[PDB]
Amino acid sequence: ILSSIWTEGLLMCLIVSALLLFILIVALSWISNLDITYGALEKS
Amino acid sequence: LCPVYAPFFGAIGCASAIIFTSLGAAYGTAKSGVGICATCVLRPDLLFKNIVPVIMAGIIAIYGLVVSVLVCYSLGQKQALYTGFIQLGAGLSVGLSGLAAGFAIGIVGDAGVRGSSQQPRLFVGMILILIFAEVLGLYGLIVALLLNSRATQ
Amino acid sequence: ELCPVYAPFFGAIGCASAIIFTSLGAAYGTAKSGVGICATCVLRPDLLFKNIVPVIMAGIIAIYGLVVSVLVCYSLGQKQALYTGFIQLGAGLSVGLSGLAAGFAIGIVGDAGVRGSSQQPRLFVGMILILIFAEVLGLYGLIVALLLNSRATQDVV
Amino acid sequence: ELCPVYAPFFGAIGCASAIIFTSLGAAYGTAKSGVGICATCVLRPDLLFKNIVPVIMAGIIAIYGLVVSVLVCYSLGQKQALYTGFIQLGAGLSVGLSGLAAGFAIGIVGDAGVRGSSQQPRLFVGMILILIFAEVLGLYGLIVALLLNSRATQDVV
Amino acid sequence: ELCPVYAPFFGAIGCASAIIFTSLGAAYGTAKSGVGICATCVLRPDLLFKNIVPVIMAGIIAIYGLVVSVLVCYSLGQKQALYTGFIQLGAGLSVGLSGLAAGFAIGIVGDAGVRGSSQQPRLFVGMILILIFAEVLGLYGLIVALLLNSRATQDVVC
Amino acid sequence: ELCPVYAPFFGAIGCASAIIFTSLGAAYGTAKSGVGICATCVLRPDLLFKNIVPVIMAGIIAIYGLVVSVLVCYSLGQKQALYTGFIQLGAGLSVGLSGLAAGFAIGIVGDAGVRGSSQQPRLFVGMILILIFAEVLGLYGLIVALLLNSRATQDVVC
Amino acid sequence: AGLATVVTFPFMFAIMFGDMGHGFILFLMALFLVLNERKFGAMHRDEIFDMAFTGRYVLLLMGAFSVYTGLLYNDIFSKSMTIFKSGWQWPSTFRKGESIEAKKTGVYPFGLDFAWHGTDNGLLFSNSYKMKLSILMGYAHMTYSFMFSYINYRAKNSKVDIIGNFIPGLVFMQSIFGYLSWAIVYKWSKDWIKDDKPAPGLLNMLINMFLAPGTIDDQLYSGQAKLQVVLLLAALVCVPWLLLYKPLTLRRLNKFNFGDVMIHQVIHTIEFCLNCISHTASYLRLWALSLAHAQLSSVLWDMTISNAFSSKNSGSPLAVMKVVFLFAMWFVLTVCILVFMEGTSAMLHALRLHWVEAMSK
Amino acid sequence: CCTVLSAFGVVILSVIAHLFNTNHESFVGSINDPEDGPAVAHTVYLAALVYLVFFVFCGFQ
Amino acid sequence: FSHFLYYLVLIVVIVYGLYKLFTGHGSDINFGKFLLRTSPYMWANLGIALCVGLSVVGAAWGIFITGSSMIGAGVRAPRITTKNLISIIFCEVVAIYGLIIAIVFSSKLTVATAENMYSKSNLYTGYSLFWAGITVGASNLICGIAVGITGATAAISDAADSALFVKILVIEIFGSILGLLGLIVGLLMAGKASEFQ
Amino acid sequence: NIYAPLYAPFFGFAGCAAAMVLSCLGAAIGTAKSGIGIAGIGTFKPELIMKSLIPVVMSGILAIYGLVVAVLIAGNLSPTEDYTLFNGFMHLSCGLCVGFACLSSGYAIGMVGDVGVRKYMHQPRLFVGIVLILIFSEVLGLYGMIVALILNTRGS
Amino acid sequence: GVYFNIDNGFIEGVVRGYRNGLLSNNQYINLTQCDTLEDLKLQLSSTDYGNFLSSVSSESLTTSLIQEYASSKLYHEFNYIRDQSSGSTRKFMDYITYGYMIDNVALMITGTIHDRDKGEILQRCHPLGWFDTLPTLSVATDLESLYETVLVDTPLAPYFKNCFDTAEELDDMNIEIIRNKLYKAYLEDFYNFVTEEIPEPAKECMQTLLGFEADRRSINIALNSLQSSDIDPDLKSDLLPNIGKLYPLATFHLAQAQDFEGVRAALANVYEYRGFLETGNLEDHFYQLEMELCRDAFTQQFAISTVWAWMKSKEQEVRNITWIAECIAQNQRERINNYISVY
Repeated sequence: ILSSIWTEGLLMCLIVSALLLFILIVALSWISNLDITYGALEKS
Repeated sequence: LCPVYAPFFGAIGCASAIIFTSLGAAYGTAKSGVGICATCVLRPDLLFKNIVPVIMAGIIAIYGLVVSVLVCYSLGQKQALYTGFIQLGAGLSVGLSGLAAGFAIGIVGDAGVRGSSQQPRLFVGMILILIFAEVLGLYGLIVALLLNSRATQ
Repeated sequence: ELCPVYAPFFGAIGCASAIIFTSLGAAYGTAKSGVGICATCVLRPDLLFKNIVPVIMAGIIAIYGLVVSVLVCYSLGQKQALYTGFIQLGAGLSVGLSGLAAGFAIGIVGDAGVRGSSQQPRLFVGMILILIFAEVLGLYGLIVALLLNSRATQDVV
Repeated sequence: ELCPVYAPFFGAIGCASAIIFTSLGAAYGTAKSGVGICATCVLRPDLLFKNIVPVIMAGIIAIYGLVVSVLVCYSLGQKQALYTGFIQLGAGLSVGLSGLAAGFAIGIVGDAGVRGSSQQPRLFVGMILILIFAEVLGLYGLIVALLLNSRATQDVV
Repeated sequence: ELCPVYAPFFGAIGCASAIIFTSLGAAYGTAKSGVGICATCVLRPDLLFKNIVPVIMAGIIAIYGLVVSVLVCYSLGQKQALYTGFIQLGAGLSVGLSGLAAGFAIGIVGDAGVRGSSQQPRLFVGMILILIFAEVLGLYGLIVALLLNSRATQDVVC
Repeated sequence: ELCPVYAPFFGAIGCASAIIFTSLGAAYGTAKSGVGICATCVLRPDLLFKNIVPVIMAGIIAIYGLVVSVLVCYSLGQKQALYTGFIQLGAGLSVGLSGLAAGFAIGIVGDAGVRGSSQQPRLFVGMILILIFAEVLGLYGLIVALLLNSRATQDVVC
Repeated sequence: AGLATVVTFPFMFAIMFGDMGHGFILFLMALFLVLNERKFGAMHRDEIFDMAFTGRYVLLLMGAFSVYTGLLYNDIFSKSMTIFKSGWQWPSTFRKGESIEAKKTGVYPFGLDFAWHGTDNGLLFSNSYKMKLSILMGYAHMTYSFMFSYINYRAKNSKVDIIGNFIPGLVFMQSIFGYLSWAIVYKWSKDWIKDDKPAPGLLNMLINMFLAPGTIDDQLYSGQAKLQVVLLLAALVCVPWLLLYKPLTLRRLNKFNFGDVMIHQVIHTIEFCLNCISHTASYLRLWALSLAHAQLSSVLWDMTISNAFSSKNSGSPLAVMKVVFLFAMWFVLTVCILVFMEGTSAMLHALRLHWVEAMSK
Repeated sequence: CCTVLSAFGVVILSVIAHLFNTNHESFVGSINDPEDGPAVAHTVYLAALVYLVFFVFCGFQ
Repeated sequence: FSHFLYYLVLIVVIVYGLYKLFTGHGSDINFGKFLLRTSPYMWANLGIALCVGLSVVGAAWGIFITGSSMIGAGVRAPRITTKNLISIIFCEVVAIYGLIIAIVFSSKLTVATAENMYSKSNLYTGYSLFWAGITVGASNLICGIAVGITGATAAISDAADSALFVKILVIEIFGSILGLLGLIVGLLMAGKASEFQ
Repeated sequence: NIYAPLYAPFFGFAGCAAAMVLSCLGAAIGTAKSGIGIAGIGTFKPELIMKSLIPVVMSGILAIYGLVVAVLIAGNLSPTEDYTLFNGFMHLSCGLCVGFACLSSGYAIGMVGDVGVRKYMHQPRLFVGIVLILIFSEVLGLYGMIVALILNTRGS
Repeated sequence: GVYFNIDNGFIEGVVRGYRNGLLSNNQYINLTQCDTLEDLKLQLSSTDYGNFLSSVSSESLTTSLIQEYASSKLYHEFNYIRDQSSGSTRKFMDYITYGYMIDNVALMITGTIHDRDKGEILQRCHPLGWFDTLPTLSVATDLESLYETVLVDTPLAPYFKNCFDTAEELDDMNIEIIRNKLYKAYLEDFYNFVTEEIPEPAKECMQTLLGFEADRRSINIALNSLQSSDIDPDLKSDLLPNIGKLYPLATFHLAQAQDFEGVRAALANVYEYRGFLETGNLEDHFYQLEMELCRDAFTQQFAISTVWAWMKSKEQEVRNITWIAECIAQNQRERINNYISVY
């Protein structure tokens, strides 16, 4: 057996849910860096 | 052969197929909608022809919705790891593809609707660029709908 | 084995995250597009009651989270299957992390739109049209979570 | 069981860490004070051997590590208790991460005092008076590790 | 048990560290002070072989690392005590991560000293004085590592 | 028990590291100095071949890594001792992470040296001397790894 | 190039947009503009409706071919048509809920067969059919538009351009992908079950034709191993010939920049030999978007009106307002997605298949 | 636009009700399909009449 | 804060490895048994999905890099906006590479019998499809970004002078070698891999 | 066989992927960063562009360096033959010592051959020195390919 | 260059398009062959200036109206590029205009000491350096009541850190000191902004373009202090910026430079500024070196320093057109080819 706590199925759920959470953190850091061009909305 | 943790991957694939696709569609709607709102304060008659990038970003989210619905009709309590990881792959494919296609449509769309108000010949240019970025969601949808057909065989 | 003891953990996280991340999305949509209302209704306050539509369409995302949180909450149990917990985790994340995106889009489009609608009054219809495409993202997440939650306890053992 | 095989690991890490972090603190305290000296006496080079006090007081807190990293080194055996390794690690960290703080304080006060003592001649007494409070930090860490190391092999079995 | 199979790992990464972390401090003391020589001797090139003392004192600590790496290398064996591996790791870290500090100090002091010794020539004897204190920080680590390495295989058994 | 099956992993990554980090340092030393060569030989075309000595000086670092990695490669075996893998890992790190240091030092010294040597012709000898003091770090790493690699397979058994 | 476009652009559209229901809707909303072209001509047209009315005859053909091809498929709002006699019969006596196969009686007369509709492995057969359909129609479109280059070089009276570009292009294209398109038809022609022979894989036949020549694991025809070597040599001899004929015979006729001709012919050779592979795999979007249209029209029907069909509460007001609301929700989703925001994508993909895959030969 | 949707609601639902009435195998022939044909045809034909009411009412607009 | 987590995970890995190694149980951190006992369908499906995902995130990356600068450079010179679309096309072909490799890989994805499930061949064809999906998706990612950068420079040098686009299209050709080389290597890696049996 | 376990092709296909991905990463950095400098001088003296395509060609050779070793690792991998863990570790190392070698060589070519091409529009005598520094920065990947070939022939 | 075109894709390609409208050497020779300001207008109408003087019609056309409208379209192009900017780019565009805000402050508070009317001392102000409380600098005389009333809400407020108001209100001698000290603190802050948040290809070629501004301002302060200033070097060293290539060794010798030779021997030790003070027009030497530093900032592609390198080159273009139109209107043609063209 691989382990009793860190079994064959838990340890490859925590790789899938680490890859997906990595893609999520990257995509949320893309959307967090999204700013509005305010000079093209004002009168000045 | 069909363990107890096997519908985790299918449920998280059904999750990610709409999550990453809606993140990409939200970036493609928001960033290209800033360009619509910035463009149409000095030339407002271009408002309903500049609406194409948010429509294409919505088509991306429809492509993700299709995969999420078609994955959640094949989930069961006692499915194999084969079905689970193939639903996971069908989720990841359309997730990364809709995310990439939505980022590309968002970054091309605001630049296109800004160049279209200065030069009128750039409307056909931005449409022909955004059609290449639209079908990348189709390129993930193909792998998602092919891995869906191999779910229970 | 089919119904373990740690199985309500994923169901409780799915009940929590559906309201947590939609409250984050609705909070960003209220916040970013309410700064624009408070900045552009110091000069033209006559259109204060029509700039409120980004805030309302942001607050619909929290109701999308609330419905799925109640429907996951009334399916939790002590001896539920691990399948039920996985489906409730997926339905919680499918509403939460999609309504977070919808709320980001509503906040960005609303702040960019209520600032440009005071200089050009014809941009309001375009703002509403873009915000409908931004709100159907959270609506699609609601559809995915309802189709999961109908599948949650159907043929469970 | 009381004296395992992996017991000299903590003593060797303590003997290294006693001199490693005091060398880092002394390096910071020498580096910033040397930049302050070499930038303050291109105009008044008569204060060259007068302003050497921050470099000396930063070099003393490395001798503070050199004392305890010899007194820990001469109590390292193959068959030593794990209690001895734990105390030698605590002593090495108590000198090291306190002399690192003392070196940070001496390095900031040193160049802040030698860049200003070229203007006011009686800021030198205040600079020494603040650097004494910055160097008793390393002295306190030395006292803590010398009280630890007098107990690492007192009543061990 | 008392001399396990993984016991030469700590001795090998103590032989390696005593030149790695020493040479990447000697490289800082060479580079950061050499950009201060090459930027100063464009106007005072007669001071070229006098301002190069920070580079020499940064090269001395790499020899301090080399001696300890050779003495840890020639005490490695296939069947050695784990105490010997711990002591050699401690000696390697004591040389490397303190010669890194001595190299940082020589690098920061040396370019500040050679850029200032061309405006005032009476700052060279102050640069040497600060730089001896900056350079003895690696000699202290060499003393600690040699006193460790003399204790490595003294009363080892099994 | 003493020559396990996973034992050539450490020798394999030691043979890899002596190319990886050494070519990374040599690439830094060629790139950052070639920026200065191409930036100063715009108005000083005749000094174009005197300024290659930082780039050649950084290429000798990659030659140092090449020699030690080939000499480790010709001692990897299937039924290899774990001591031998530990020694080859130490000898790979000792060349790689010291040639990276020497490459950092040559890359930061050499561009300032070719920028100052176009302005002052007597700074060239000082540049060459500082580059010798910077290359001797990677030479020290090669000395440590050649003295270390010669001890792999001396008294190995089982 | 807009004189072969007049049929091929609506037809390459219809291969991607294949349905008699959506095709009749698009034909009807095009024929509404064709019959009312006098009232709409003397009218101010905004840009979207000017685009839609300038092409009121591209959409009439795009509907008229979509009805034809969705009668070739059995796809009428993603349903089948039991018009002809089937080539498959199902067994009469079988247990409920078990997996059964059908026995082949004959072949279906016109179009695809309707016993593939509610079928587990029907989608595998539709994948094979539509992939090979896209390969053969892309081959036909490319070898039709490649003859126009020969007609151009013949009208310019340039035999140097013919022998330098057309012939080494023709016997490079036809010796690889003409052979693939022939091999698909020849595998369809043989039975492979009555003969008790293994059916060859055509992907790893073209993989092994370039890697391991002469080694045939599953024999597809007699004399395969020695004819594929001849075709491989005929394809490999035209990589130096198309690159070296024209510059070396323009240089010989000067006894003019030889660097501007040799580099241009190297770029032309690299581009053409790249594009012969890169376009026959790019015509598989005719299968991609057709699969997408068929599966979306299936899973919209199954979510909207498959829920409205129930034999309980027959004649009840709730059970008939259920059908009314679900038909309205189905129809607005078909019109909004599967016509306007799906056929526009099929239109643009049949457009880029002309702009790149056809207007570069 | 309600008259177009109502005309398609007449035509499509009338064809669907006729295909349920005649027990066509693309609508009844599966196990997941409804069992009784004319029971579904009776509630689809009334919806066809409802859309015909909408088509006649919006046809005089 | 991310550097704090990078240091914390490193400290936890070092403390766990040294605790597991000092107590004579250091072979319990067993990466080989982890590779032997995880399901090959994870590696296969993950390789297919990351192939078609990371080809598209490079294709879409290059599309916006040489699309936004094409539209910016086309404001004064609108005679580039159709000719220069081949720079969109060269960074778009790296997605069809990953697509036609993902479908060929998914053809090797059948149901293996449970008695021979963690066999030699079934585990081989999980490893091969995993790394041959990675080496195609990452290569098409990097190729799409490189072709997008060298097309964004070409879209501005085209608007500068018309005779420069022909000279800088060659850099896009040398940049688009890379995705085709990844296309070759990912087919050679899963060339001898059989189906799941 | 205890010397040839069934997880050994993991480290061989990892060697394939590390030999291809990092070498084409180095080749792409080397062609993109240098194409920036080549196109930057597109207006100022356009006649020096076709002469300056050498740091693009020498960057593209770094992908051939990874291609050769990726083919030679993938040719030693078969599900029917025995495959030792020694062979898998050796293929991991020979892909890993060519991937970062070509990555560093591509970073060096990209940083040298755009600054050189960008300063070459002022001084036309730079070109010999530019080509020389590109040769010294391109043999960095040749060293790693030599180590990878010797290591492949040793490990099999 | 991998993350540049997210927010700066459209911005660069239009500025790169604006670069192609820079007049080349042949387009300057075709302007020096003109005989009338009307012929120069019609020659500029074939360039990318086309029909910018269309509302003038040959009668009110002077050589200052050309400098007005040619710079006005520069300012409107800068505002169009700034309106499409967001994030760090928009902040970089604001930091460019801060140096014009400083000049408009120092030009507005000299029009009140001389009691010139407020409506005519504002048409001479710079349009890019506009802040909303710029006309309200005509309310007080001393520095403290102009800071604490007006200049606190301005973004020039962190730059009043060393301006010591000794309750002497204002002459013309200390407004130049306040101007130089505000520009000193501004050059410090904008160099730290470029070093901090601007990415690496647009960092090294912007630190040089900004250190050149600091070196030119240091030489101009240390050389204009000979004739119309009698100040101590300890008070003169607060006016010299410390970011440049010239600071740590040469601005010390420029601080105690009491004579012209104290400047010349100080600038003989620096390598790229030696020979400027020997022969020729010094202002032409600085403008030529400015254009040679702006030319090789267009040669790096994915950089936001192309905006700075564009607007300084376009300002030099407006200066060259103004010099030519001044030569062909006053009938002096002995130095008509004194323009500066690196494009």
